[PDB]
Amino acid sequence: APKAKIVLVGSGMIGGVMATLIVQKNLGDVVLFDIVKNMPHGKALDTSHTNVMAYSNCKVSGSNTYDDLAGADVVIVTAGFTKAPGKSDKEWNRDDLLPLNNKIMIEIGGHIKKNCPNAFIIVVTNPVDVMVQLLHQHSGVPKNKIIGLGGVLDTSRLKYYISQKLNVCPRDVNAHIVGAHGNKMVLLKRYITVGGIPLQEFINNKLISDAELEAIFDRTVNTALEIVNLHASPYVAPAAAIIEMAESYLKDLKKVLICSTLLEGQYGHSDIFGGTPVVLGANGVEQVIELQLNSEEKAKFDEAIAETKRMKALA
Amino acid sequence: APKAKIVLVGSGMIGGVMATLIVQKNLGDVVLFDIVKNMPHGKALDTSHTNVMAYSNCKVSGSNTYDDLAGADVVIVTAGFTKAPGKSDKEWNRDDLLPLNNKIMIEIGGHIKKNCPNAFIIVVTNPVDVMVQLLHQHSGVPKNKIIGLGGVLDTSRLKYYISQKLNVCPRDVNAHIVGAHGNKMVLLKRYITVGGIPLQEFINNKLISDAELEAIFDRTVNTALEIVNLHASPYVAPAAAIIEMAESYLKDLKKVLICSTLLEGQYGHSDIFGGTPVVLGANGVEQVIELQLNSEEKAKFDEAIAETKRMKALA
Amino acid sequence: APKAKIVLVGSGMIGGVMATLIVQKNLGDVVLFDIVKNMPHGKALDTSHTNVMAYSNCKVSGSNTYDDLAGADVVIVTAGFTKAPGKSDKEWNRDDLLPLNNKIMIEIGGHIKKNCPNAFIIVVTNPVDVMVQLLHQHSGVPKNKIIGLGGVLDTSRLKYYISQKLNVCPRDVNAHIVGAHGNKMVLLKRYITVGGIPLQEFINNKLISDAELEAIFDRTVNTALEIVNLHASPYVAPAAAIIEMAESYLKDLKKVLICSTLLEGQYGHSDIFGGTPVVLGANGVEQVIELQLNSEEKAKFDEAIAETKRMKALA
Amino acid sequence: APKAKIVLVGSGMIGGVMATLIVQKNLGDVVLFDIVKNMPHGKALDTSHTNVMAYSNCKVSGSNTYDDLAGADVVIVTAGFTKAPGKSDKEWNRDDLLPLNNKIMIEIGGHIKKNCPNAFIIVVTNPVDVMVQLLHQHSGVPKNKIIGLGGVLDTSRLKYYISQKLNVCPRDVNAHIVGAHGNKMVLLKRYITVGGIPLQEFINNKLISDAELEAIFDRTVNTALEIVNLHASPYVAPAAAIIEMAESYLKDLKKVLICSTLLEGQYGHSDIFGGTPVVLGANGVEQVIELQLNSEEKAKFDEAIAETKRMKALA
Ligand SMILES: NC(=O)C1=CN([C@@H]2O[C@H](COP(=O)(O)OP(=O)(O)OC[C@H]3O[C@@H](n4cnc5c(N)ncnc54)[C@H](O)[C@@H]3O)[C@@H](O)[C@H]2O)C=CC1
Ligand SMILES: NC(=O)C1=CN([C@@H]2O[C@H](COP(=O)(O)OP(=O)(O)OC[C@H]3O[C@@H](n4cnc5c(N)ncnc54)[C@H](O)[C@@H]3O)[C@@H](O)[C@H]2O)C=CC1
Ligand SMILES: NC(=O)C1=CN([C@@H]2O[C@H](COP(=O)(O)OP(=O)(O)OC[C@H]3O[C@@H](n4cnc5c(N)ncnc54)[C@H](O)[C@@H]3O)[C@@H](O)[C@H]2O)C=CC1
Ligand SMILES: NC(=O)C1=CN([C@@H]2O[C@H](COP(=O)(O)OP(=O)(O)OC[C@H]3O[C@@H](n4cnc5c(N)ncnc54)[C@H](O)[C@@H]3O)[C@@H](O)[C@H]2O)C=CC1
Ligand SMILES: O=C(O)c1conc1O
Ligand SMILES: O=C(O)c1conc1O
Ligand SMILES: O=C(O)c1conc1O
Ligand SMILES: O=C(O)c1conc1O
Repeated sequence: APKAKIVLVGSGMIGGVMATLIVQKNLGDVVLFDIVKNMPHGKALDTSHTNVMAYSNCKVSGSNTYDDLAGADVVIVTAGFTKAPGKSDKEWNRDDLLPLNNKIMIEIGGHIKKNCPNAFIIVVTNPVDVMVQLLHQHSGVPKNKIIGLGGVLDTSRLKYYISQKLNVCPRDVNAHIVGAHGNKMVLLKRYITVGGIPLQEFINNKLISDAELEAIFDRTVNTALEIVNLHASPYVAPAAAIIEMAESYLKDLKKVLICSTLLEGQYGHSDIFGGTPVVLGANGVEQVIELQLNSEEKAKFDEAIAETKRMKALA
Repeated sequence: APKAKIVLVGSGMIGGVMATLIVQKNLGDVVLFDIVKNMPHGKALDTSHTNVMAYSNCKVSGSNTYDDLAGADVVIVTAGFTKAPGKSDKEWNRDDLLPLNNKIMIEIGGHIKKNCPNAFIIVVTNPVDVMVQLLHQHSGVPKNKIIGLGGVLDTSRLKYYISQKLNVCPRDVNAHIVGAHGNKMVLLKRYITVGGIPLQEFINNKLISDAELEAIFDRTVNTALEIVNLHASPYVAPAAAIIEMAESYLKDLKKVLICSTLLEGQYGHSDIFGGTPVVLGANGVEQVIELQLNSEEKAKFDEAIAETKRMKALA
Repeated sequence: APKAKIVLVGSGMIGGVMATLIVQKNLGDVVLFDIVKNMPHGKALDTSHTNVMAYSNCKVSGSNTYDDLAGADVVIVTAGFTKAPGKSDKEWNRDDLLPLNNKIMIEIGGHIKKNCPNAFIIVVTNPVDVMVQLLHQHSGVPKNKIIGLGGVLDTSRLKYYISQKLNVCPRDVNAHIVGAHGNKMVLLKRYITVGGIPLQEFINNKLISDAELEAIFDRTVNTALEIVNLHASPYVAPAAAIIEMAESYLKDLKKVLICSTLLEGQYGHSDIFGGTPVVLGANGVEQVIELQLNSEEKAKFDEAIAETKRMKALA
Repeated sequence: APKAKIVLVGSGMIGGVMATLIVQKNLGDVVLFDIVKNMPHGKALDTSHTNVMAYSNCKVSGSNTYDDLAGADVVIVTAGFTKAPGKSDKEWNRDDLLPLNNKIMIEIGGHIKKNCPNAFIIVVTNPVDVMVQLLHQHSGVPKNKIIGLGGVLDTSRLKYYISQKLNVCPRDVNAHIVGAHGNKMVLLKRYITVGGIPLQEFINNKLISDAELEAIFDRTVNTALEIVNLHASPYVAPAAAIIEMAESYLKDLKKVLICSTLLEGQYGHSDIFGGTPVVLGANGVEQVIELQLNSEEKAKFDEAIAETKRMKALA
């Protein structure tokens, strides 16, 4: 009334799961855009039939034309590469995707500016904290209308691994990972809760040890690598994390979700994007929340921002 | 496969909303039992038609016969009175319901013992922390198979009021109220979080003040009174809280939910029921969680248990 | 984005269930309006707390002021009486509600015209086929923006009773009841299907007999009477039927649902409202579907319209 | 209570979407089994993290060991090949998959018989009407405990294409395709309804023509080919169709769904599996529904069964 229009700029693995979940949730009409001929039309057709099983009514259409961005309410950008040519799975690193994806953001930004300047934008392409700011600058959208994927996905892993050890519902574990999405991500032990209760209480009771937590932290940071080596660059959880973000915006839920956003003095940083809890609703990024970090935690945050800055320079 | 059987012992205001929500969620077959002739059959019939609108397949039937408890998987007890004869709305107090509801629990316990000794039991009738233990003793069920409603409902109010002030999604506020359901309920300021973040951070930032919180605490304790005076003994939120508990059991969610349970040394107390976080799954009460309270917080907990003990003596 | 505003003009039994279901489905902000002081504020408060259990974010507020209609996207009218003073339960008839509810529609129509002329309106108050046209004329809204409750509720009963006999999922039975909501409702045996298959096939196979169907038809027509005598004027299924209608409009589902709508030559009738399948989406009543009735079926339809005309004259 | 165990025998494209949808719906614990080393463990890990976003609690684990079938409640078989080596996309035919998949069913049947003889089985591998009977014979399960995918998927396409032309909710179109899943599938024009109304009424009103329907029928039969040529052997709708079937069994919905089942005289056929409407609930295939086909329709059904028989002979 009237349905939102959601344009998926990139119709690969993450794009396909996102289209599926949108139909399941009846969130809006979908366009699967890509540079590859024919493929998005085929995925769209397959996905469109699920409206019957789902009791939904969302159109799903394919596109090879940039001007189909016209009228978009939400734009989700996964366009680019997942690995660098020559690299083995063992040496997979998000940093190596910098030279491959830079110009793709510039091109997409020009089309957004021309076709849908009032859309809400979610950037996924890696390295995400660099790419999101590049797209912000080239699309011209307000700072409250663009974010990057990172923390919702990283914390889903940390939350899940802890919930399995303690035998509680996964969503009952809450946790914060900040700064950047990548190997310098900052995992904040002090801000973990289980059922709203400080995790330290469960450590005091010998229900989970400090050593067990250290191993879970290392597993969290290396999850994408672990999967890439067993199967492929992950796509199912990434997709689910992006849809939780888009849903909060579309339905005005005002959920607190950790995403990459423009910093204007928080943590001592300006003129750069970084991961922090934000509130997402009808007005986009409605609130940027600054965690009251200690000096040891701030020092790790600074390390993460330094890495985004280094790659920003090379783009 | 095969559907669970859920017997609502009491088919009044809370019973009706529970039957409605069960059909909405397709949770199982429902029996609305009551001593009043004809009424439960009428409510059951009305409710049964919603299977069509809901795409569900749950039977809903009325009953005036105790032996329909046979085969029950979950039994939810709301039977009793909501106010004491002679009392004005202004002097409404849960304690005054003690003489009115005592024998009703004994009678129901004998029927459970005979008809469905392996069922999971949820007690609602007031004063709840007294009635639940009375039913435990007369039904003979194991301590992991019976709980009382309190904390899920009380914290929903505290969580909601804070979420409105801060403009975030209601379920993003987490909070703990313990000891007993009633005027001595213990509201734990130290264990409030917003998006997993300590509420004290939002107080430090002047987003919510200490004085505003004190007013919200008083409102929480007096909510039932506030509504009773405007309309009636509350029924919609109570119903929703009970169904969240029953759902966690039926689907093995393992949610951490604050409920009245048998204490065996936690907080220094034994041989009595009191409100504390528990884990609810396929095996019933799978874990009893003891909050590591300070001495000031323990002193308030002791006051709440003393009140349950006082009424236990008068029953 | 931004949430719809849904004003419930009337906060009694049906109003309360509607507010509950809206929060469960996260459909929009709710206003419970009524002439009774204090009561809607109490129901609103109780209902608002369920946002926590439901993972929703819908405001629920009470009102005793007509100008709170300002900005409404959907208006649902249940205001009026459910029984006539002096009548016994046994002699309960919707026709007797004509003198009691006539002026209430005129008053509400003037407030809609002034405050929210672009809202979508659903009328429930009895006798519904008369009241809906009265409100259409006094509110000034376009014919595609107002409908009355009838067929979704009446067919839910017929569909349910047949599904129980044949042991299939309730929503798998489809059926049509047309003309008017009341004792002259027209039940169309020829248009019943089970799993998309003509019901006559199941009759040929002795899975259900013609005599069994006649008894089910009589039960359908007399359901409200059956419940009224056991309990009260029904409210849970009515509420669920209204929300299915409002949901189809809000989410642009384009469901085919039988409702009371302005006839402009269909079935040979003009200048009156009557029950027929319609398509509900973003544009309101998007299509009015005319069943290709035979002469025997048309004769019954004519009887139903004659009754609406008779009462229209007495209003 | 306790959760169902669902073993996906085959962890390729359809297996991955099924695991995702199971977690979304909280249907049960999942095992992704496959002969490929490492891959199912990687997909399982990725998928497991979505429990957080979904508010679910389903384990998802990978397997390369047949004995992990032990304790299975539902077994879903997609193991095999999707295309024949040497064939171009243009000459893709399900019949060519007969020599490639025959022994795989025999092997899996022996493991089911040994490990989970009381499980409910859904067969997907092509040619499906042949493979399902082969697995029935080698697994030893009762005829009410095994079915094949076909009609739910084929009719989703027909239902969807018609709903787009008429502009109504997709699930409001009902339709029957029977006999076999493949190029001889039987599309029954006489059994199409829209909102429970005979499609012929919409043809009489010039809302859709006979010629338009012929083109939609041809598109339905050739959909898999259309997609295969644009992208790949379809996987998203197939997955959704299988989960609707498994869900009806697990939750005792008793939905009428068209599937491949053992015929014992229906349509004049015995000792073979073929597509027809069935009722799926707690007891498996609870009812086999025989459509009262005319002689022209029966002649097409006979053509479809002849093809299954021909390939059965070559296996
Ligand atoms: N930020 C995060 O937490 C995560 C980020 N990522 C990143 O997301 C991206 C997508 O991953 P997948 O979907 O698995 O990759 P994928 O390779 O399956 O899909 C990417 C698609 O982009 C298309 N493409 C290239 N240029 C385009 C253009 N100009 N316009 C539209 N489409 C274009 C390609 O043809 C391809 O279909 C990668 O860069 C990955 O590193 C992935 C997971 C998580
Ligand atoms: N524990 C908690 O957080 C809360 C507890 N309560 C308590 O729940 C109870 C129910 O409240 P409502 O449903 O609003 O009251 P209600 O008065 O509308 O319904 C109670 C029903 O119990 C029936 N009943 C009496 N004896 C019975 C018996 N032997 N077997 C079966 N039914 C019997 C009555 O006829 C009546 O229909 C009250 O005691 C209330 O104080 C209410 C809200 C919250
Ligand atoms: N069309 C249908 O298929 C059905 C129609 N109905 C009709 O719906 C109506 C409502 O039924 P219930 O909710 O059970 O009745 P109810 O009596 O519980 O509630 C009606 C409310 O309207 C209020 N009211 C009176 N004048 C008003 C005004 N000017 N503005 C706002 N509120 C006003 C009353 O104070 C009362 O709270 C009845 O007329 C009933 O006959 C009921 C069921 C089905
Ligand atoms: N019945 C129907 O309506 C439809 C049937 N189909 C059929 O479903 C099958 C699966 O299709 P997709 O998932 O797209 O194919 P896919 O090729 O992506 O996956 C099949 C998987 O089976 C595995 N496999 C081989 N032998 C196995 C064994 N002994 N045990 C366990 N796994 C084994 C392979 O390694 C592969 O991962 C195909 O035969 C296809 O033709 C596909 C769609 C619809
Ligand atoms: O973290 C992940 O899962 C990722 C997969 O591809 N790029 C990533 O960053
Ligand atoms: O807290 C409430 O809402 C209650 C209503 O009736 N008894 C109660 O305890
Ligand atoms: O049909 C029903 O259920 C009704 C209840 O109150 N008025 C009605 O028409
Ligand atoms: O019908 C389809 O979609 C199919 C895909 O792979 N085999 C099939 O039969």
